[PDB]
Amino acid sequence: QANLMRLKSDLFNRSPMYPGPTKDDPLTVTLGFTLQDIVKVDSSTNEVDLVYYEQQRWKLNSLMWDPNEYGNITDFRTSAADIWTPDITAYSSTRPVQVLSPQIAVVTHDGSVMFIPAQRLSFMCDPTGVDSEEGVTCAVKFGSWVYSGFEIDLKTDTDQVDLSSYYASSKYEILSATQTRQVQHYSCCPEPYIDVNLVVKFRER
Amino acid sequence: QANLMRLKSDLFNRSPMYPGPTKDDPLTVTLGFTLQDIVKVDSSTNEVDLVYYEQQRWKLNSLMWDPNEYGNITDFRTSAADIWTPDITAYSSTRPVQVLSPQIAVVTHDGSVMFIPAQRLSFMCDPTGVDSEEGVTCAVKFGSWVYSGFEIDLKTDTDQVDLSSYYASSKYEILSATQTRQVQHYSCCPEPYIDVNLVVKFRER
Amino acid sequence: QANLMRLKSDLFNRSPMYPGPTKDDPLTVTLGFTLQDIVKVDSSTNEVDLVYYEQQRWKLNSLMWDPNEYGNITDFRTSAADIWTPDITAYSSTRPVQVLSPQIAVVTHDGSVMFIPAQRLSFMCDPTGVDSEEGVTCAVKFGSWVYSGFEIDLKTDTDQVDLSSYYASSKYEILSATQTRQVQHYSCCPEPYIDVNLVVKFRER
Amino acid sequence: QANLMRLKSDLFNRSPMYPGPTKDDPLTVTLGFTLQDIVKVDSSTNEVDLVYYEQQRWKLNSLMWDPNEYGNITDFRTSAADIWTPDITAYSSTRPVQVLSPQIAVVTHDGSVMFIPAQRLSFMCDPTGVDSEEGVTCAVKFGSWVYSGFEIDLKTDTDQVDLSSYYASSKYEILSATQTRQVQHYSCCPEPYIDVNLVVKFRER
Amino acid sequence: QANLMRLKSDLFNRSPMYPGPTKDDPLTVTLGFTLQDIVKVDSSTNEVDLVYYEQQRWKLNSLMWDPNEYGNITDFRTSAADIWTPDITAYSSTRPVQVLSPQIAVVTHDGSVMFIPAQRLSFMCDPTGVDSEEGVTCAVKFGSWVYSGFEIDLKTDTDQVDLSSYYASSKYEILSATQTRQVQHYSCCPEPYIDVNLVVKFRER
Ligand SMILES: C[N+]1(C)[C@@H]2CC[C@H]1C[C@H](OC1c3ccccc3CCc3ccccc31)C2
Repeated sequence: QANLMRLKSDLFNRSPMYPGPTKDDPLTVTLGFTLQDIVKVDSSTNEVDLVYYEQQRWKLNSLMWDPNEYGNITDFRTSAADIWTPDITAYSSTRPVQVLSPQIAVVTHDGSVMFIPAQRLSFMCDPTGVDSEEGVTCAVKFGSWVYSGFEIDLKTDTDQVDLSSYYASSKYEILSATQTRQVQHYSCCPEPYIDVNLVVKFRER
Repeated sequence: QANLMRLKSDLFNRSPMYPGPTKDDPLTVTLGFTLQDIVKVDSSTNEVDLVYYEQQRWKLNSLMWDPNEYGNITDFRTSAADIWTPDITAYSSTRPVQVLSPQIAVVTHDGSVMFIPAQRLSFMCDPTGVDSEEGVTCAVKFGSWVYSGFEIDLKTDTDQVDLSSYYASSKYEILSATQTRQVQHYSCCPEPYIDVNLVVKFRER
Repeated sequence: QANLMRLKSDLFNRSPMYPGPTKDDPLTVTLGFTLQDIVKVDSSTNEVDLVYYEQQRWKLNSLMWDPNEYGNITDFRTSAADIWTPDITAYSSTRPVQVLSPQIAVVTHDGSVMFIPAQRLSFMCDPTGVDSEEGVTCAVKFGSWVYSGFEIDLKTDTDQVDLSSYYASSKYEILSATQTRQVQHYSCCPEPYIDVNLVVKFRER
Repeated sequence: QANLMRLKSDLFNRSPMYPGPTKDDPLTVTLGFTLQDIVKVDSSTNEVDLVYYEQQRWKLNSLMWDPNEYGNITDFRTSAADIWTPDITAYSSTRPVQVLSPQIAVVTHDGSVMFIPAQRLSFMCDPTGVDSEEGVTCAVKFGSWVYSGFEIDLKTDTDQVDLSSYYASSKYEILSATQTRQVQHYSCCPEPYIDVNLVVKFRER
Repeated sequence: QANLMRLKSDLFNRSPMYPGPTKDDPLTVTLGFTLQDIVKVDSSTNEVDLVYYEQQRWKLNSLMWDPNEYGNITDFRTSAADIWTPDITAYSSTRPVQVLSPQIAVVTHDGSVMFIPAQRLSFMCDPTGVDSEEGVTCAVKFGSWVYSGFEIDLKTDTDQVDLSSYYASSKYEILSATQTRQVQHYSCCPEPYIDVNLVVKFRER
C-alpha cells in the first residue's frame, strides 16, 4: 500500500483532472454490452426494462506510469469520481438509468481505464408481438451526449452482445442481440456523430 | 489538453462564479424543445408524462476568450456545475423533473453556452378525449422561477417544437406541438414575467 | 455583475452564516400558500396529494446593504443553500415532501428574504365523501419543527389561500381554502407554539 | 446572534466531534414515540407502514456552557450533522426509513440534546385479523445498531406511547401502544443488549 | 473520550486512506448472511426481494494499535465513510440495494474491521412453483465488483446461512439457505473472480 498511495497521489493530486478530449486530440472509447435480463415489458407505455453491464474502455497518457517506479504495480482500482469518464448515454431512455454496481474503475500502467457499470434502463420500445413465435425487436443507441465523432470515437470489439450471463429463467428469452457502431449524419452540421446501436430481438417464455 | 486545462483554470478558478443577471444587466436565454415521447397518460390524476430535450442558450462576457491565446481552441465541454445555469422550470409539474442526460454544457469562445438536458416531466393535463381524432391538447409553461423579465428575457428561435426525433412507435402520435413566448403581467407585480408555453396536441395510436 | 459579486462576497464570505433566531432575538416568518392542484386521493390509505407554492418571507439585519454602496442594486437572487432558511414543516405528511422548483431565494436591500418553493405533499386526510356535492374538509398544519413561538413567530397576510392558479381541469374542484394562524400550549411548558392551519374543502369534478 | 455564533464556534470548531460512547464511558439515551398514523398494512407482503416522531435525548459534557459567558443563552438549535447522534435503528424494517422532518437538534446549556425526527417506517408485521373485532398486534424493536448496553443504555420515561397526536381519521384505530425497554442476552455474546419494543395493537375503521 | 479522539485522529487524519488491496498485497474478506425475510415475489417480472444482514470482516495492518497507548481501548465504532470498505455486490440485482441500517463499522486493536449492513435486495429469481410443498430454489452471487481473487479473497465461516432471525410470520418459509464460496474464470481474462453463492430454497405459508 506504501507504493500505491504514492502512485495515486502523483496521478490525481499533483495533476489537474483530464479535461476531456478535443478535436485536435480525440479519444477512442470501446463499448460492449453484457445483457443480463429483460425484466419488465409495458404494453401501455411502450417502455421496456433491461439489466446489463456496459463495458467502457479508453486510454489516457496522463494515466501512465512505469511499474518499476512504484514497486511493480501494474494496475489499481479507484473511485470513478477520481477520474474523467465518458458521457455515454442511452438516446431513448424514459427514466434516469439506475446504477446497480459500485462506481469503481480499473486503471492500468499503460494508461488504460476500464469501467463496467451495471445498470437498469427503461427505454422506448413497442413490445406488441412479444408473445408470438417471431417475437419483437427493440433498439436503443448509446453515445456521447455532447462530444462529436471528432472528439470521441466509439468502437466495439464485436457486434455480438455478450449473452453468456443472461438470466436463464428470465420471463423473456433472447433471440439475438447485436451492438453496431453507427455514424449519424445531418445537414444540420458538417461533422459526424458516433453511437452504438443495441438491437435486441426477444420473445416471451 | 495542455491548453484547455489553462483555459478552464483561467475562467473558473481565478474568477468568482457569475452571480446571475440583474435589472441593470439582463440576460437573454433562448429555449427550444425537442419532443421525444409522450410516455404515459393518467386519466385518474390528470397527469401526463413527456420525454424531451430542452435546449438552453445564453451568452456571458465572463466566458469569452481569444482562441489565439489558448492554442486555437474554439469551444469546450464542462460540467454544468462549473457554471451558472438559468433556473428554467415547468410551472405546472406534479413530480420533480427527472434528468435523463449527463449535466454537461458546451462553452464557445464568444461566450455562448449551450446546455441541452434530456428530461422526463409529469405535468397537469386532462387527457379526456385522447382516444379520438382531433385528440387532446395540453399546455405547460416554462419560465425562470425567480427572475422577472427585467432580469431574464426568454426567447425561442421558432414556435415549432422539434418533432424530428419523436418516437415513431409511441402510444401517442403528435398532431401539433408549439413553443410560444408570452409576457404576463399580474395585478400584484409591477415587473413583467416571461415564459414559453409548450402546447401539444395529441391522440392515441 | 462587478458589483453584485462584491455584494455577495461581503454578505456571505466575510460573515458567518446566520445561526437562527433565539428567544432574546426572535424572528417573524410570513407564510402563504398558492394551491395549484389536488392531484390524487387514496381512500385506501387516507392520504391526499397537493401541489402548492409555499411563500416564505422573513427579514435579517445581517442581509441589509445600502444600494448606493453597490451600484444601486436593490435586490438579487441566490441559492437557498447560501442562506439560513426557516424549518417550516407539514406536521402530518406521510411521505417526504417533493420539491418542484429551483431552491433560489430573492434577497432585498432592506434585509427581506423571499423564498417560494413549489412542493408536492402527501398528507393524512380521509377523503370519504369527496364524491358528494358538499365535498370534504382536510387540514394540515405547518410550523417550525424545532423553534417555539418565542424564537419564530408565524404570520399570514390573509387567511384566504391563493386560488388564482388552481388547475382549472383538476379532478378536484376547491370549495374553500383557508390558512389560519394558531397558538397552542403544552402542559410542561410555558412557551407558545405557533402554526398555520391549511384547511381545504373540496369535491370531485 | 453575536453571542450564539461564538458559542457555536467554541463548541464545534475548536473541539473535535464527540467520538461516541465507550464501555468505560457509557451514555444513556432516552427514547419515546409519538405515534401519528398507521398509513397502510400489506397483507400480501406482511409489511405495515407507521408514521411517528421518535424523541431522542442524551447528555454530553462536551456540550455544556455557562449561559453567563454567552449573553444568558440557555439553549440553541443546530443541524443534526453538527453533532454526534445515536444510531437508533428499527431492527425489522423492510425499506429504508423515510425522514419527514428537518434534521435539527436542540442543545441546552446543561449538555442535553433533544432530537425528534419524524419518520415513515415499513416493518414486518402480519396484519391478518386487522378487520376482525380484536384486530392485531405488531411489534418492532429499536436499538443501537452497533453499541451494546455497556456503551449505550436505552431508557424510556414511560411505557405509554404518546397517542395524543394520532390521526383521528386514520384507516386504523389504535387499541394500545406501548414502548418497553428490553434487556436481551444473546447466546452469541457476553454483552447485554437493550432495545425498546414498540408494540402496537390495532384494527380497521 | 479523551483517548478515543486521539486514537481516531492518529489512525485517520495523520494517515492517507487505505488505497485497497493489490495482487502483491491481497486481502481476505469474510462474508456471512443472516437472512431476515423474504418480503415479496413478483411472478410477473421474475424478481424477488430479500432482507438480510451481510456480515463483512477483514483485517488491516494500518488499523492496528497497542491498547496500552490509548487507555486500554480494545475497539471502537466509526462511520463506514471513515474507512475503506470492500465493494461486495450482488451480481444479479434488478434494483439498487436499499440500506436499512446505519453505516457504522467496528474496528478492533488487532486491525479487524467488522461491518454488518442490513439490506433490501431485489434480484432475479423465477418463483414459479413457490406455492408447492417442494418449493422453489433461487440463487444470487455476491463478490467484489472490480477486484479479482488475486486482490480480494472471499471466504465464509460456514455454508449455513444464519436463519435464527428469520421472520417467523413471513409469507415465505425457508426450506434451506446456503452460502458457498465459488471461483469463476469469466470471459476476457486470465485472473479468477471469487463469489459467494447465496442459494435459498423456499415456499409459501
Ligand atoms: C412539530 N413539533 C415537534 C412541534 C409541534 C408539534 C411537534 C411536537 C412539539 O414538541 C413537543 C415539545 C414541547 C416542549 C419541549 C420539547 C418538546 C419536544 C418533545 C415533544 C414530545 C412529544 C410531544 C410534544 C413534544 C413541537
